[PDB]
Amino acid sequence: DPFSRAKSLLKSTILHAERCKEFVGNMLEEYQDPAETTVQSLVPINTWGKSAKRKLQEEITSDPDWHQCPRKRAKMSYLAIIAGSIQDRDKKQTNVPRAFMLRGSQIEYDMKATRGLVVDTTNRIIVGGETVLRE
Repeated sequence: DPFSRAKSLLKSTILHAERCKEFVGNMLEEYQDPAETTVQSLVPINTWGKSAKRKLQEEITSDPDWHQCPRKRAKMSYLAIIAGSIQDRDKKQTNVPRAFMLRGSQIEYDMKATRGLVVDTTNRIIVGGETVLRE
C-alpha cells in the first residue's frame, strides 16, 4: 500500500534525527539504504533528481545541524525521496516540484507541508492523518 508505505518511511525520518541524516546522505550519494526500493515505488518517474540533490546540498551547506529540527527533517525527507527516485534517462533534467502525487494515487505530498501526506501546522506535525509531534 503506497499510503501506509509512505507513512512508515516518513515517521522513521521525521521522528529520528540519526535515521534522517543517514537516509538523506544515502539518497544524495546513492548508497545502500533500507528504504531504497520503497522510495522508488512512491515517486512517479521524473526529471527532478539532480535539482533535488542540489537543494539538499544547499541546505547541508547553509545549516549542518538541520537534522536537529523536525520541520527541516520533513523538508529534507521530501527532497531525499525525490533524489533517490527513478529518473527518466531520455529527458532534460528539470527543477523539483513544490508538491507531487505519490505514484499510482491521488495522495498529495507537499514540501512546505501545507497539505496532504505530511502536514505541519506550526503547533503539530501530522503524517498520514496521525499526529506524530506537537509543540
